Amino acid sequence: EIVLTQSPGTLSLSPGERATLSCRASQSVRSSYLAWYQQKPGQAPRLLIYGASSRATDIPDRFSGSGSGTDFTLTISRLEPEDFAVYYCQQYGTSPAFGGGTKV
Amino acid sequence: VQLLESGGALVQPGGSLRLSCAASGFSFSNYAMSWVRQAPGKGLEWVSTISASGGTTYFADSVKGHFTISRDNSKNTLYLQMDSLRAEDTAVYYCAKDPNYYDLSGYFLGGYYFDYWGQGTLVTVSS
Amino acid sequence: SGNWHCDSQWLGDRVITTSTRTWALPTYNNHLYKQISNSTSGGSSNDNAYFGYSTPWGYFDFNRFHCHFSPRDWQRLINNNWGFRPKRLNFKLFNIQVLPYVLGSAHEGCLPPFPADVFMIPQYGYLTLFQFSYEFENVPFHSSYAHSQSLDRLMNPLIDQYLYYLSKTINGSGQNQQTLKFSVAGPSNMAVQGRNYIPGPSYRQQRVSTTVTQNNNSEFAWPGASSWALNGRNSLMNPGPAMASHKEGEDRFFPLSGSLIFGKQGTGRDNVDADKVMITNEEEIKTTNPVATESYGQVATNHQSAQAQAQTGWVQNQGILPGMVWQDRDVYLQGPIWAKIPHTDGNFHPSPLMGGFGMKHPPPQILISTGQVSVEIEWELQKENSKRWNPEIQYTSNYYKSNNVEFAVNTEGVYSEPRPIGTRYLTRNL
Amino acid sequence: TRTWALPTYNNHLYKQISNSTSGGSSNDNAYFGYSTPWGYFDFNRVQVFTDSDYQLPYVLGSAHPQYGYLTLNDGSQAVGRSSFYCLEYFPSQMLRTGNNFQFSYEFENVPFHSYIPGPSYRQQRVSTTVTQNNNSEFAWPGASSWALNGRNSLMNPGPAMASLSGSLIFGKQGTGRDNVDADKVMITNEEEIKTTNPVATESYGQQTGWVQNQGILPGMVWQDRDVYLQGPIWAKIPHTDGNFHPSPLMGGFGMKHPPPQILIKNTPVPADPPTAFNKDKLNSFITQYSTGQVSV
Amino acid sequence: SGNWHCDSQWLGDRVITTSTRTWALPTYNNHLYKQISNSTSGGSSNDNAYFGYSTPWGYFDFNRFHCHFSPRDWQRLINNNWGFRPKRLNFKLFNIQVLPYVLGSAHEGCLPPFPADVFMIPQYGYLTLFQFSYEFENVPFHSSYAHSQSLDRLMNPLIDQYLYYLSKTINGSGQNQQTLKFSVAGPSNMAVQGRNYIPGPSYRQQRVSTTVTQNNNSEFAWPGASSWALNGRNSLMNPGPAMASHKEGEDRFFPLSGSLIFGKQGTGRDNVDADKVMITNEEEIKTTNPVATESYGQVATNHQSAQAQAQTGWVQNQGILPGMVWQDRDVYLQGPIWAKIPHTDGNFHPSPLMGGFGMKHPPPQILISTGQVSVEIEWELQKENSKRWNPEIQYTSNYYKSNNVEFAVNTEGVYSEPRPIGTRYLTRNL
Amino acid sequence: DRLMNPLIDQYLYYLSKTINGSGQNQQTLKFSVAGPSNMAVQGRNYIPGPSYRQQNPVATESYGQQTGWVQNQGILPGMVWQDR
Amino acid sequence: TRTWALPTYNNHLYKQISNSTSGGSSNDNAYFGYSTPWGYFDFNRVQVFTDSDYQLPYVLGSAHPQYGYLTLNDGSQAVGRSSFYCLEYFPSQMLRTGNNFQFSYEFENVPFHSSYYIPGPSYRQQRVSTTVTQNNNSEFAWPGASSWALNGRNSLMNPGPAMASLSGSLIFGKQGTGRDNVDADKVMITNEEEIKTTNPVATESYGQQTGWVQNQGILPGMVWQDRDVYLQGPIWAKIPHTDGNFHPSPLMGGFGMKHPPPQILIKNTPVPADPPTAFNKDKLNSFITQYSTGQVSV
Amino acid sequence: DRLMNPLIDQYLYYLSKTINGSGQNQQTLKFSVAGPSNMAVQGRNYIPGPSYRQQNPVATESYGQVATNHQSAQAQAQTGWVQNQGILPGMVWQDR
Repeated sequence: EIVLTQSPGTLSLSPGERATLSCRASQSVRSSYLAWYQQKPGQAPRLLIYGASSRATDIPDRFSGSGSGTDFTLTISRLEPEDFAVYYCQQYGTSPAFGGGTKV
Repeated sequence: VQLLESGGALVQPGGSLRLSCAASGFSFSNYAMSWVRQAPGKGLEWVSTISASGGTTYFADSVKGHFTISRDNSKNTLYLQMDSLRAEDTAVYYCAKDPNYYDLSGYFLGGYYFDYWGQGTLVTVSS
Repeated sequence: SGNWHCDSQWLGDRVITTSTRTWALPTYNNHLYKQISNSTSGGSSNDNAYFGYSTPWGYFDFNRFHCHFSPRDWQRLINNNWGFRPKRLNFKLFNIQVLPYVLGSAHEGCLPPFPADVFMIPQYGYLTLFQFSYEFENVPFHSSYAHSQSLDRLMNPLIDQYLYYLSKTINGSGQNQQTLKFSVAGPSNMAVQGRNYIPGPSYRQQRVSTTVTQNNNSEFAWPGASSWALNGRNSLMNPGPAMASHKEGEDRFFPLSGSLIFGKQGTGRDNVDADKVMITNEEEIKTTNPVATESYGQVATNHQSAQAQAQTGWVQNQGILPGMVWQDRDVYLQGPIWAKIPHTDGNFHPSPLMGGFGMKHPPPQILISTGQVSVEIEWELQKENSKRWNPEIQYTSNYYKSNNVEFAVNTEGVYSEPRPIGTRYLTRNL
Repeated sequence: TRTWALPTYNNHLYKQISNSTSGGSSNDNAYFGYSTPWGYFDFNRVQVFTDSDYQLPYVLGSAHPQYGYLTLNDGSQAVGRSSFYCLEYFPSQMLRTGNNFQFSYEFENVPFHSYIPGPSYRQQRVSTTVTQNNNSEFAWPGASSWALNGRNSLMNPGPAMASLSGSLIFGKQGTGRDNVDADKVMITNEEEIKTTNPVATESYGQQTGWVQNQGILPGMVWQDRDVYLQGPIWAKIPHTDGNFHPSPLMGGFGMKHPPPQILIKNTPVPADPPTAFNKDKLNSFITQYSTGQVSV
Repeated sequence: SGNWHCDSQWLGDRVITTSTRTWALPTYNNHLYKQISNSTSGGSSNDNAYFGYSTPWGYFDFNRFHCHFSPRDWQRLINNNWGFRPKRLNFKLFNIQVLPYVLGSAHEGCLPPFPADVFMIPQYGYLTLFQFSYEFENVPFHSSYAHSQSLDRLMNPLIDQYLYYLSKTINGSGQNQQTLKFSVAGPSNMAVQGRNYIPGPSYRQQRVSTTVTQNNNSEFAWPGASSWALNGRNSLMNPGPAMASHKEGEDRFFPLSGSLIFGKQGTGRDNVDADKVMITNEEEIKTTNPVATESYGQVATNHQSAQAQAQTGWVQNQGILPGMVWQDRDVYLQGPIWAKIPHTDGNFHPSPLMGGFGMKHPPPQILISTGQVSVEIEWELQKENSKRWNPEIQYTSNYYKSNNVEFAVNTEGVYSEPRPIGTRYLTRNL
Repeated sequence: DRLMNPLIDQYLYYLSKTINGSGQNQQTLKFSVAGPSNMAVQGRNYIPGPSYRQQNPVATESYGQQTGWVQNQGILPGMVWQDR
Repeated sequence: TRTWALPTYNNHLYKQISNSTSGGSSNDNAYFGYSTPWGYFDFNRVQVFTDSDYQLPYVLGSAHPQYGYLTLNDGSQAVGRSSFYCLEYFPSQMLRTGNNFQFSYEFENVPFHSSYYIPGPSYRQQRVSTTVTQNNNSEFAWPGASSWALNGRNSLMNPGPAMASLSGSLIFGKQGTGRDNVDADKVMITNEEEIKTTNPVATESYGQQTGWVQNQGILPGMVWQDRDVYLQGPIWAKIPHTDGNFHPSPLMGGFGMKHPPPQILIKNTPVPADPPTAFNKDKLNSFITQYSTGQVSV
Repeated sequence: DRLMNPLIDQYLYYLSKTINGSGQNQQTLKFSVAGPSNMAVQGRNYIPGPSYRQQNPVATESYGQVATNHQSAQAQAQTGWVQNQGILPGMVWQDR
């Protein structure tokens, strides 16, 4: 199969700061599409990115990601109180799979 | 788009139940549909996907043989039946939607990111 | 020296389509005739060996359908009609500001789908071993309908046949149980009934799963493809005889070469992913045609006897037999219109294999700075008389909100065609 | 000229039918369709209208009364393309006991019924001496077939070849319906045609290999299948982009516009309706059937 | 004495539909006339108070649409045309075997939609304090299209207006900051621009959601419903003025009394669940008509002064103003065709509220064992001329497999219509 | 408003019931056939003319109707009225 | 007669414009639409075609150059009912330097504009005084405004029903007036007071335990006068195509017409630059810069 | 089979590449334009005529190949030689 591993574990946010995060996937045969999800607790999740470099419909320009091959990243700026949460990278090239998640 | 889940109830191990996702706000026959589980101690995990016409259904190895997914286009509802449940199956099961539109012109390329998320029903297997 | 004519006119059983575009013709080969060959490009393989010439001339190409039909006019055509075909052609070249027939090989360089787009005239060439009017020769109506009945189910379900078939060859378990029993063919068993017509021809294809993990872990693109060898070179069979792309209710599989594959807007020339290119499946023809990826049937391979069992082998490719019916391949908004029939002693069912109207005298080549071009084709229509009670399947644009309306420009001004569109929506009896 | 007895069918009602309503069958045997209250006149071996536009499904070329039609299926289920035809929805002439009905029909031009040999699809050989047969069940397993949309269907009678499934078999008078021995049925043989046609059970031709089936080749001449006193006369040609040698494989004359269907039913006359208005349809009818004279 | 006619002819700009049904006429009230009122049935409320007679006479009512159209003929109509209206009428009654105008009230007892059904005649009745032909008086075409623009977006997005609006009434935070500031109405702010025309009238309804948990936990069916009072009797407002059913994106909400609701085949009389009925929406007219559950707008309720702020109030019901434009209510396959305009000294826009054609002289009542009815209406069509580039939304059957075919009969021979079908698919510019 | 046929049912439904009974979380939608038994809730094609209250509709009665009363009504499409 | 200067717009490209393109951020002002390379002539105060079937969106009635139109939207997105019109898909006339173009139009019959039982309708407005101190010291421009809601969006009621003198008047600029936040002496505020006899005052109640009538629809017995026309004001309008309307005369004044004078659409035919000489599939994005000028007499 | 214009690309695609190679579990589908670089794989409207093997296609050559099975994870795509081929719609042939 394909194993996905979130590189950063965690950090906590006070508003105004910004940081980036990534995940590495074993084999990483197809890199065109990967998706990033952000989950608020106690309620259904919501989408962020769709495709290696394409931002979502209701998501602010400051959300971004890039990658190809095994390594992929999620690069976000102007990062505000609502954004301290878990980040999920999905590799759907094969049957869908998630990384463990990175809670920033 | 409104996805609604029914049939999530406590079930003792070795006992089955049938979840149903009643959907509206989209065509629903032209889009593939997936189930994705979240165990309270863990994050999101994908279970199975069914195509818009129902021709193709694939599963995760974790759920293989206990689970089956079917859909009824006429009734606009998505079914997931869980048989011979174990204790490791307890979670909120979310009904998720595929972005890609499906016609008899064209094929099913597979699963993609999950567009929209219903309010997941919560199944607990414990005795 | 000319005006701007773009529209469509729907009158009775005919359609008048008018397309006017802007062209730009560079000087090619710098006013010379150059020789080109595989060796000039390196000639890596035997099958790709070629020889011929390249000429300075350009040509106007309007073979594809979307040139002549707006996406609305195409919908208006396919939902309301059981057939269509061209009648008369009119060409005008104006506002100028300074042979081998290659039009039928599905080449690029035709007028842009969108009238505000300006295009570059292609370079003419061939291989070896102002206004005018045109008249289309008589061709059969393209069949833009899908059969509502299948070839094997034409029977009346309520009544037995008077024919008899052989139901049982033995009494039971033991030695010397041989017997011959004859049941009558009846609705309880419809497989065994005698039939007047049999499904069309087949030349088998290899099925590729769109889910890649189910496919074999090897390179089978060429080694496992269907092919036909001409004069020692093996040519790929593409798209091939018209056959259903998949069985009823199978969306995942497609025949390897057995389809026409269109690229989406902005798609790269080499090694693009499956999402990038639009594959077309001819599944509307399953009712009368064998599936491209399945065998035609079985045949007995021997004479049974006391010590020998009846044996059957598989029939991979089947020719023509008396009593066959079939459907031709469908035509698309992005597909070719006509193809010139190769001049030969004889041919069978000359209709071309990529779709469209085969013609022995197709529209001639126009050989030829910037200017304008206005092409006008007259199309004849065939209305539906169907008595069907329940509503048909229609081509519809999805109502749900999206970032960009389909078949239109984006924010950056690029016209796109989001999906391949077939002509078969309305239905008929078989 | 005959005299017909036509009853009421389905109590003036259209019934969706499927293999599941018939017990479920198997994959090759699956079907979906509708059965109609209307009857029909089949000589191919009160309300009435003929379908001259061929707008209804044509059942008369199946070598088979009640009329019903089959449509597309995935199984015991119907797909979107499947169509439903209401026979009430044509104009029809309603004849009382003294009224007459007649129509004339002009046949379209067709050939009079009569280099390497013609095409072949091999058949298994069966001996009328049961001791020469093999001691196993080879009826279906050893039978030549063709598959359409994933369903197998026996090749019957198939391309014309000179004498298993490749011959017409007629029943003797009062023949039993099921599992009847050979002397109960009349098994025809085509061997008249062995001049221009290959032996049905023999290979077509030919290290080397045996060629079991051969499609059309330029330079073939062949004879069509024989016609019989019991056999069919004509068969409709399926409306399609292409066909080859449209003559039907059971024999007779293939026609793009064959003789039309003639549909007949007893006009429903309701029984005594209730004395207060009920919007539901009336299911209470007077038991009835009709009779008359047929001439062609 | 007659024949059976059940086919339709689509000829040019006209449609000729001919239906024929089998009927049964009993004797009502045993050949008697009888006074009837509520005092017989107990008449608990003055709202239900009625007085009238019941006659042994029957009548034939073909008024609903699905009498004259098949599901395919209805599709063929609504996809291809911007308008229609009836022209002539033909009624025939044959094969016999042994005043107050009530036809405009959407009663049951009309000829069945499926030609193989035998229908029973409704008994004639009224309240108070063989063949013939007919000529429909001239009515405006029904508008079977949905606007491709909205009333407030008619403007050119690229250009400023030459009108000014008052942007600022003060400079900023502080005492004595009053000012008058004027800005150019332009693309950046479209809300404040001046416009020539305003949306149609609104008479407010109450909003109910198909999701029961979002509704209030109290009984408001009759209490919370809009109504109009006449001489001490409160009539529910049904369906009421034509207004959009819901705002864009909210499909679970519908006006309480504001929509036309149909039963599914086999649905009981009283207190059926929401899955048994087919609620209808007027979302097509949202562009020029106010949402039924929203206020029309706001007004000034006072004078502002140094001591008085600007106060506003909501307009729940707005009548006609000069300049308004509105769409009438859509017609459905199951809905009524015509009504009779009440004879009065004056009326405004007589088009009936349940949809269809208002007529001062509608098709006359037919007052009348068993037999045959054959009714024939002629229809006039208004063709679609639009230049729209991208494809339309069309009414379509569903591609997927199912147990039963929609608009057909099941295994027991019951005929049903799965959903209501409107006439508005094609579009026009506002 | 009485123009209906008293003997026949409409094919139109009205919402008759928003709750099963007394209790908590009892919400429901029940629909019934509007017909002779209840003539107030039936669908109608025409409504009375406009009214501006004095201290056809009645002069001292409100035109119609949480809800609130209509103390004046302008013209609406579908109205009929008698002159003076 | 004038002399026109027509530039080349949007690189000869049709382009989707929407709410998010302009920065969005507001739902009431959200829109979705297109901008065209074609220009047009507006007197309501090289290729050419007029729309005599009225098949294009009609922008000449908004009291406003480059031609653009708006279609249906949800948010800034596009519902399937949204239309896209390519103006290249009309037949048009192509004029070289010596060529000319003209057409004649016949106005459909309208009554003469008047220039001179109970009073007519009213929809009340807020009263604003030109003296700043007389007005309340608070931001009441949008909060105190008269609006009508359509599909959840609140548009100002402007100018509104015809009444005698906030938003109920036409406001014109004085020569050299800024585009943003200009003072009160830089704008001309018209008055309709000529009609004050037959019509109610815009800022007043229509009439009347009693209670106030802040808006009154039409009644039998109402007489009213429409809005006067101005030398700087509009002439006509296009009556929207609908099942019904009342008193089609437009609210900004002038002559309402269901088939008003046709739009006149014009553009400069593109001339491509040097082609690459090696055949390419792509469309040509390289255009020789060009612009035109000429004469127009209406 | 050479009737094409050698200077231009088709707008049609073929499946060039099924696996990345030199590894386990490498599987993909890559599509390339059909063009002058590889002319064996282009879609053609007409195919050569019939053949009956001897000891228009060459008389001593097999007409072509077909797929004789369904490939899968455990099954390699198999072919078979067509020794004789009857008429197919679209064939052209020269007589003797």
